Amino acid sequence: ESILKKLEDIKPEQVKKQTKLFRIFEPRQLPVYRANGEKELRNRWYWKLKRDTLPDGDYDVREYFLNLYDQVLTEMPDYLLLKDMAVENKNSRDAGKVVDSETAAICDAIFQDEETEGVVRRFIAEMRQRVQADRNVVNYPSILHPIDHAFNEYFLQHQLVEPLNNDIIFNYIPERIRNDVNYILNMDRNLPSTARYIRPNLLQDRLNLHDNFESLWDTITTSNYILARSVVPDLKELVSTEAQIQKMSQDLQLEALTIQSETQFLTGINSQAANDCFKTLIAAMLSQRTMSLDFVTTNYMSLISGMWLLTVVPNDMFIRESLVACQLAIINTIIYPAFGMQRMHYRNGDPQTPFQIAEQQIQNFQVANWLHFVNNNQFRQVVIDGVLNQVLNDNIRNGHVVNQLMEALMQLSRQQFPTMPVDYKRSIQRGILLLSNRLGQLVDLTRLLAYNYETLMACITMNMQHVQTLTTEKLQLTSVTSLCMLIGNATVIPSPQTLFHYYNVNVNFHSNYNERINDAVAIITAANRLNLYQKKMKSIVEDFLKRLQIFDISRVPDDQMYRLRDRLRLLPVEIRRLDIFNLILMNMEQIERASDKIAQGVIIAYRDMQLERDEMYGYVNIARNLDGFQQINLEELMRTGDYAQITNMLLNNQPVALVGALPFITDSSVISLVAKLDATVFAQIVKLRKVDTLKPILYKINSDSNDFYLVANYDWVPTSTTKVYKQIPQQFDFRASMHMLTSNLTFTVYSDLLAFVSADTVEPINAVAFDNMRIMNEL
Amino acid sequence: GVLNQVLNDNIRNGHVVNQLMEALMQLSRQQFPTMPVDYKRSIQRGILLLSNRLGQLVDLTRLLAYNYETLMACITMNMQHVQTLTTEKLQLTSVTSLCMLIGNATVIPSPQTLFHYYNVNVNFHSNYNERINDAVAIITAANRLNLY
Amino acid sequence: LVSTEAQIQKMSQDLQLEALTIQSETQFLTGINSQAANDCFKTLIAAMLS
Amino acid sequence: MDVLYSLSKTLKDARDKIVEGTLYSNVSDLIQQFNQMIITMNGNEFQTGGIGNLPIRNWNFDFGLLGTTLLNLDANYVETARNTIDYFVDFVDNVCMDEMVRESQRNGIAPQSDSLRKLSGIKFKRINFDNSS
Repeated sequence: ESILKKLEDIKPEQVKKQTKLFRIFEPRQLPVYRANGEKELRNRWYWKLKRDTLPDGDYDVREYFLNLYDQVLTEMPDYLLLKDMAVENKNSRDAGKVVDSETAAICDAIFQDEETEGVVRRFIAEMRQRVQADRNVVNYPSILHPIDHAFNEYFLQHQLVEPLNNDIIFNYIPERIRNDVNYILNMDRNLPSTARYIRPNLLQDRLNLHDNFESLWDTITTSNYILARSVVPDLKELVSTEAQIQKMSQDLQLEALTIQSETQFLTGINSQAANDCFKTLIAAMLSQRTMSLDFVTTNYMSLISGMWLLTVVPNDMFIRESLVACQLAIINTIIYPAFGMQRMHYRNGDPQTPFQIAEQQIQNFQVANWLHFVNNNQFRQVVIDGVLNQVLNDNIRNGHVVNQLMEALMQLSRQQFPTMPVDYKRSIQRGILLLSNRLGQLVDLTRLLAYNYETLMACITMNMQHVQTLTTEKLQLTSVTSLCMLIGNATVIPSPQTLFHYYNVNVNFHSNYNERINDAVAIITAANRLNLYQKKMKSIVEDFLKRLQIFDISRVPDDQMYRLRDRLRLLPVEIRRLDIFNLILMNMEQIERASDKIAQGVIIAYRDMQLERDEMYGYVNIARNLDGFQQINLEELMRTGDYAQITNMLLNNQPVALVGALPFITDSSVISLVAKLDATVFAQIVKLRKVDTLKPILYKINSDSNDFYLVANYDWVPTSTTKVYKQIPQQFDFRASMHMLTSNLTFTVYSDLLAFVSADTVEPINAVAFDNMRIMNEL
Repeated sequence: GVLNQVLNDNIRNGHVVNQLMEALMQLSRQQFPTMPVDYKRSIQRGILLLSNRLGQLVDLTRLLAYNYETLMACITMNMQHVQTLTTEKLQLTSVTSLCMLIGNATVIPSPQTLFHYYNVNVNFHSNYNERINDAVAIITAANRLNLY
Repeated sequence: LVSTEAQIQKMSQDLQLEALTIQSETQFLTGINSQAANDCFKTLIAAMLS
Repeated sequence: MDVLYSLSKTLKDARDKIVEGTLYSNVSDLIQQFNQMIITMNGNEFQTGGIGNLPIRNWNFDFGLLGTTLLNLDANYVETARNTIDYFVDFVDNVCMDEMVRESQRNGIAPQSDSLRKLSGIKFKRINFDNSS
C-alpha cells in the first residue's frame, strides 16, 4: 500500500553537524588616510560582510533578514565537536590548533603581513588549544566577529545531545511493554560514558487537528489505521474451515428440499475473513477510526455475531446509521419475536438507539441487562505515560461480558416465540447454538482482542482522540462470524520486534510532526515580527503540510491552510529557534549598516556641511545619524505612492532626510564635489514620482582622487549640501576577536536505541493477561 | 446632490460576517432532534464548510462593499430604489462558487475604469437632460404657436 | 481564486453526498466554478449599483 | 455558596437514590451530575482552616467515576458509591463548619473560608445544579 510506504518511510530526524564556524563577517585590508586625506603607508584591517548582497528598500532588507534566519536555522547543528574543525596554526609556538580553517587563514594573513605589530604576532604565536581529557573538554582559539561569536557560542552551548547509557535505552521502551511479563528484554552491550543520543520531540498535538480539521484528521486516522493493520498479528492454528463448516451443517440440520434461513449461516466463513475482522477491529480501535457495519438482514448468524461484536466493541466505534440498522435487525429478528413483542417501529433519526428502547421495553432481566451494558459500554479516556488512551472495560478485558451475553442468549433460547412459526424459533435457536457451542472460544477471543489492543496501544505516542471520522472502515458481519467460528486456542500476541517497529514508526511521525510545527511557527512568528505585510503565508503552511508526507496538498484548499496558519500563529516558538531569532533581531541593524551596497538614507540639506574625516575614506559626506532633520520614510512613500509631501519639500528646498535602504554612487572626483553633483540627483523624483531609482552620491575625497591637489594646495576642507546616512566599518582588532570556543573532546551519537535491545516472547500457551491468567484457556 | 444607496457599516468593514459565522457555528452544534443522522451530518459539515471560511468571507464582504462604494462614487443620477418588473436571476450556486472560491487577491476598479464609468454616466445624464430640454422646448413652442 | 478541483474534492469529502439517499446526487456540486464566482461578483455589484 | 450547596445537594441525592436494586433510570441524571462533580473536584487541593479548635484538614480528590453498566444497582455499586460519598460529605461538612465560624465586618456576605473562596472560582460552576431550598 502506498499509504503504508509513505508512513513507514519517514526517517527519525536528519542530524545536523557543523563543519565550519558560521560567519557573517571577515577581516579585510583597506587603505587608510590622514586627517588631510593623504594616504598612509600602513593599511588597516576592517570588518566587512563576507557576502555583501543586501537588497534595496527596507522591506526587501527585512525579507533578507528572514532569509538569513532560515539560513541560520539550517546551519544550526544538533551537536558539535570542535576537533573536527581544528586545523594547524603554522605560526603557533607550540604547533597548536585553531578552529576553523577560516581562522587559520586570518591568522596567516595577519602574521605574514609586514604592517602587523609584533604584539599581534606574539598573540598569534600564543594561540593553541587546551585539552582537559578528565572532563572530556577542549578549548580552541578562534577569530570571530562579535555577532559571529554570538551565533557560534549559541550553537556550542545549546546542543541537542544528551548522555546515553543502558538505563536510558531500557527506559526508551514504553513502560507497559517493560511491565509485561510476556516479554523478556536483553542487552549485550555496555554503552560508554561518551555515548550520546537525541531525544525525539514527543509533544502532544498543539494544532488539535482532531478538532475541526476533519479532512486532515481523516487522512491522519487512515494512516494510523493502515499502520495498525500492518502490525496486528495474524491468527495461527485457526479451526479448519471445512471441518467447522461440516460441524455447523450437522448442527443446523440442513435440508436439501426446503428453503431455510439457516443455510445462509454458512455464508462467508473462511480464515481470510477471520483475519480481516481481527485486524479491522484492533486497527480501528488503535487508530480510533470509525467503523461501518455491513450485513445482510436475512443472515441471522450475522445478527448473533453482531450481538457479540456490540458486546465487546464500544458502540461509538461504529457510524450511527450502521449501528442503528444492526441493532434494529437484532431487536426485530431475535429479541422481540422471542418475547412475543410487537415489532419495533423505529424512526430514523430517533435520539435513542433501538437497544435503548428495547432495554426500556424488555422485562427479562438477563436480556435487559445485556442491552443496558451494550448501551453504556464506552471507552475510558485515560492518560497513561503522558499519552491519552481509550481503554476498554475491565469486564471486556477479562471476557466476562461474553458470559453476560451468553446468559442473555440462553434466555432467548428458552422463549416460546408465541406469534412465530416453530421453524422460526428453530432457526434462531440453531444460530444461538452455533454461537454458544463456542462460549469458551468467545471468552478467549475477547481476551485476545483486548490484550492485543492494549499491548499495541502501549506503542502509541500521540493522543488517541475519540471523534467520529469523515469516512469509515467497512466491517462485514460475516467476517465477525468467521472470527467467532474459526478462532482456535492458539494465543497470538504482538512480537517484540513488531512492537518496537510500531513504536518507532509512531515516534518518527510524532517527532516529524512536532519539528515541522516548530519550523512553521518560527517562520510565521519571524515574518510577523519583521513586518512582512506583503507576504502571503500560504506557501509556508503548504511546505509544512508537504513535510508531513501523508497529506496530498493538491486536495487541501487555501482556506484550510490559512486556518492552520492561524492555529500555528498562537503557539510559542521553540527555545533554540526563538533565541536565534532574538540574536538576528538584535544584530540585524548592525549587519545591514555593514553593507557597502546600500546606505541607510540621504540627508538633503541646503547649506554647506564639511565632509567628515574617516581614515578609511579620507573626506566623506557621511551622516552618522539623522538628527536635526525631518524624515520621509521611503518605504511608506513607495507603498502609498503619494508624492505630494516629497515633491513640495524638493521644490521648496526644505531640508529633509529620505530614510530607507538606498543604493549609492561612490564618486572620488573633487571636481564633481565642487560641481555640486550630489544635489542634482533628486529632481527625477519630482519628474517621475519614483524613488526606487534614487541613487545618492557618496563622495570619497582623498589622495587617490585625481584632483586632490585642490584640497592640498588651498587648506580647504570639502563641503557638501547632501550627506549619505551611512555607518563606517569597525576596525578589526585581532586580540579582541580571539575567543576560546569550548566543546566536548569526543563522543559518539546513536540513532536507534532499540537496536541495542533484543526482545523475545514467552511461550504463547503461557502468555497471561492483566489479570495474571492465561489469555486463552481452552483445551 | 446625488441620492445614494449605502450599506450598513458592519457590511463595509465585513465585521457582521463574524455574527453569521457565530450563528452558523451554533447551527453546527445543534442536535437536529428528529433528523436522520447521516443527513444531519451532511448539513452540519456544509454549515462548517461555510463557517471555516470566515476570513475569506470577511475579505470578500469588504472587497464587495469597497468595489460597490468606489463604483457608486461614479454615479451621477439618483439611485432610486424601485421593485422592477423583471429581475436579474441570481443562482445560489454562483453564490456558493463565490463563497467557496474567493481567495485573498484584492481587485479594485482601475482608475481608467472608474473614469470611463463616470464619463458614460455623465454622458447619459447630460443627454437625458438635453433631450428633456429639447422635447419641452418643442412642445411648449407648438402650444404657444397654437399648432393644435 | 481557490483551485476548483481542490475545493470541489473538499466539499465532496465533507458532504458525503454519495452515501446519502438524495435523488439528485450529481446536481449538488454543479455550478461551482470560477466562472460562476465571477458572474456572482459582477451580478451582485452591478445589481446594487443599478 | 451555590457551588457548596450544589455539592451538598448532589451528595444528599446520592445518599437517597443510590440504593440497592434501584433502576439505573432512577439515577441516570443523578449519576451524571455526581460524575460531573467528581470531574470538577478531581485534582484540586483544599484546606479547611484551624480557626479556634477546628482541626486543620487537607482534602485531595482523586476519585474515579461512578459506573453506568448495571441495569439495577447492586451492593458492590452502592458500597463504592458510599465510599466516595462519605469522603465528599466529610469535605462538605468541614467546609461548612469552617465557613460558619468566620465573620467579616467589611464583606460579610462574601465567603470567609479559603475553601469556599476557592469554590467560587469559575472552574467549579459546572457543579452547580438545582437550587430549590
